[PDB]
Amino acid sequence: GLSDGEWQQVLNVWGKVEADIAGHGQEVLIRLFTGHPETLEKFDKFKHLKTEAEMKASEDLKKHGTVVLTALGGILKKKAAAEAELKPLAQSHATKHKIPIKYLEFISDAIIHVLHSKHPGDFGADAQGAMTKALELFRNDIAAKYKELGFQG
Amino acid sequence: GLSDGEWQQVLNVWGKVEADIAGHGQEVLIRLFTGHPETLEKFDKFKHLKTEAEMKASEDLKKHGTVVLTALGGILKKKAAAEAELKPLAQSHATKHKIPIKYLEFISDAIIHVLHSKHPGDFGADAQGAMTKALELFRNDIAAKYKELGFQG
Ligand code: HEM
Ligand code: HEM
Repeated sequence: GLSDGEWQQVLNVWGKVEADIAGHGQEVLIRLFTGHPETLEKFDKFKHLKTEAEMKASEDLKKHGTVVLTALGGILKKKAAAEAELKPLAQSHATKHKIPIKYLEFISDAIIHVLHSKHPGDFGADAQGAMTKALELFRNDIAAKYKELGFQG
Repeated sequence: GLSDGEWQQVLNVWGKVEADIAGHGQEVLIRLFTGHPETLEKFDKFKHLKTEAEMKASEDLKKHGTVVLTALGGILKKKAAAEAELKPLAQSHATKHKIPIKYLEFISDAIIHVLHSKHPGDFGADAQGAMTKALELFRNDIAAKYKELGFQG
């Protein structure tokens, strides 16, 4: 995992990418296609390009580079936000409170029960299965962070 | 993980929790502490709480329930958002474009390369390391989705 400052670093440098996304996207695809020409075969629009000069002149390749870095930007920003919610919890519950994963399971079961009890009409089998999985993913994500922090169980 | 359908069911029920969060939080903690007294032992600040009546009368247990469910809501909402960005990309790159993980490694290195070339003074070792790690997590996250989809990346 990344630390808090490392995630902010990622976001800061993506700010610079977005300030000139056309140029960044061009240079990234050109670096890819020249360093690793076998990757060009995947692109039915680009594979005919042979030289870096041709790649720089391609309007299609510039557009795609922007598509790619836009999508990656969103992925990174939303991953960082998710980790910003999870990390503080993992940190306190591993280091100060010392809460085993099993106990997170117990509270998960309690949540599921209270939901089913209070909202039987809106928390049928499909919903209940979805929440079960969501809380399991949450526990697995916390467990991994625990391990990094030197807290096992 | 979950589908977008399953994340929607999760987020929909969570709106009903938010509607009446204090009661939900109280009932979750009481269910937990009553089923699992060992969990109550972890709350040195709730050691005065011996019976259901006392738990129900506690200012601070009610406030804590709300803190817990508000934090979990944020974790779930931001996790769902992160997944909703990553899943479509994994899906197309697995099923349609058939992009090996190795090629995702190549573009990752290209990104790092271009960032260093364009921001030589700003993108030093520590920032490069942060970005290296974030792209590795991105690739691992894709890989996990590839497997769900039956694609060998
Ligand atoms: C950072 C990594 C990547 C991101 C964020 C990214 C993103 C995207 C996006 C947003 C699209 C358009 C929508 C879609 O089909 O999903 C796309 C299309 C595509 N991607 Fe990727 N991609 C990445 C890596 C790769 C790599 C390494 C390859 C091949 C070596 C590749 C091959 C393709 C192909 C062939 C298309 C369809 C292009 C077209 O016909 O217009 N992608 N990519
Ligand atoms: C869904 C699971 C959980 C969430 C979202 C959660 C959230 C929180 C939050 C937001 C705080 C306040 C800030 C902090 O210290 O990190 C907190 C404190 C705390 N939590 Fe949790 N928690 C969860 C599960 C548990 C479980 C299962 C236990 C114990 C068995 C536990 C024990 C504690 C303790 C002891 C504190 C400190 C209370 C104090 O003395 O003020 N947590 N938790």
